[PDB]
Amino acid sequence: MVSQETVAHVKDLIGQKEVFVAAKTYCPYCKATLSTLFQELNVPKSKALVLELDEMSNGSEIQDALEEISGQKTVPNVYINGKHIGGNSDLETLKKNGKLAEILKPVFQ
Repeated sequence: MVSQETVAHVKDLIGQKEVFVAAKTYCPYCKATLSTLFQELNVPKSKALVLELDEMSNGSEIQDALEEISGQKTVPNVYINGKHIGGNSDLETLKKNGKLAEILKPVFQ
């Protein structure tokens, strides 16, 4: 599957920035999620780490580690403040809930 070291490293990647997105290119909802965060909600890009897994030689193991970490198998896979948000549908739910703006409030502080 994936090693504990890969899992740790991917967790480390996740917690480096206020907003983490594991995405792929040619991924409609990855684009949606990135646009929501960065264009609609003006999340500072300097406060985000966006990985494009299919642009990375280790993208596949990162994805497996992400699944080991959350059980989520799909991209985009969003963490905010090191905590799992989920995919685009979750993000949209939180966006609509108003909960996302609360969740993001620190990213702007």
